[PDB]
Amino acid sequence: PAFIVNTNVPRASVPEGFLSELTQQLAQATGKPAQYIAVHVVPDQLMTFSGTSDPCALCSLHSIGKIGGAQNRNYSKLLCGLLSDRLHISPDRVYINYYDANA
Amino acid sequence: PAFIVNTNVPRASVPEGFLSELTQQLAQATGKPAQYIAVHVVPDQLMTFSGTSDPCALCSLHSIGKIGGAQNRNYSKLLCGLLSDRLHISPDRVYINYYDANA
Amino acid sequence: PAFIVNTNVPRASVPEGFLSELTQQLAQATGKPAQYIAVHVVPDQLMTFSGTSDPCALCSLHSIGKIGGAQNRNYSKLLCGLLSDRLHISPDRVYINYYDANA
Repeated sequence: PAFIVNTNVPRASVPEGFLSELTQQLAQATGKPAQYIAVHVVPDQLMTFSGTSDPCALCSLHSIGKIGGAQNRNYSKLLCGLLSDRLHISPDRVYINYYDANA
Repeated sequence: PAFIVNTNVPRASVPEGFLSELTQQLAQATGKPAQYIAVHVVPDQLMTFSGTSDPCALCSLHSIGKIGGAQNRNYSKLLCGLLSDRLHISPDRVYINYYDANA
Repeated sequence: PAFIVNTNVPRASVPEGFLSELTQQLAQATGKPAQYIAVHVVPDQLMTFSGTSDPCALCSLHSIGKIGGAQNRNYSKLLCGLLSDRLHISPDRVYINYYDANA
């Protein structure tokens, strides 16, 4: 699958090893080997979310299958927590859309 | 909903207050409170449109519902006009795709 | 149609004339006049692909029709080869998704 993150936090607030960590995390969460994963992080964006430009993140995960409700819940929790902790965004400001990359 | 704008106009040609204005506009147009809106503007892009790299904009609006034909018309008019006026792009060079964010 | 390319190769590794070339290529491949084509190239991205941050490219082609299997094959070959040659990415590191822009 492919995980895209669009964020208004500065490029310098992104830790060394963040793309590697996130990559390993998705590999754990999805049960897919790192070989089937792509991560794309885009910092320094001009964005408003729920009315303000406080730190936020619009993300999307694209898979070649339909994710189930339990997976959605488990992915969002894991992914929002990772993003809020490492990039310091309030959990309620990280939004994730799931797309059936082949549907 | 979420409105994404990809444009080749420079970051400095984007006015102070543009994200706030656009945000308020979408809130008016859609009847949704600013709380349910996200705007993402990406300037300085390398893009050609109808063959040239004259100023242009590729945008997409993502909603959790199907937009009707009258809404599409009303959204495009309002949104293209706002973008052409504030960012100085010819109206025929602003393209908007509508996605049913949950379909 | 619209062809989007997200790549981790530097902006300076992108040749003068690349957007014009790619544009003409899509016009040839699809049988559509340059007027119906848009190209968007985004370099300098933070991305991992199959586990590493070696040069790669995540792309998507959006059309107002369903592409057939022969077209997919023909588009991928042409497009991956163009991208690998001009931007120096290993062919197995260029991924292209096809979307029915109006479906």
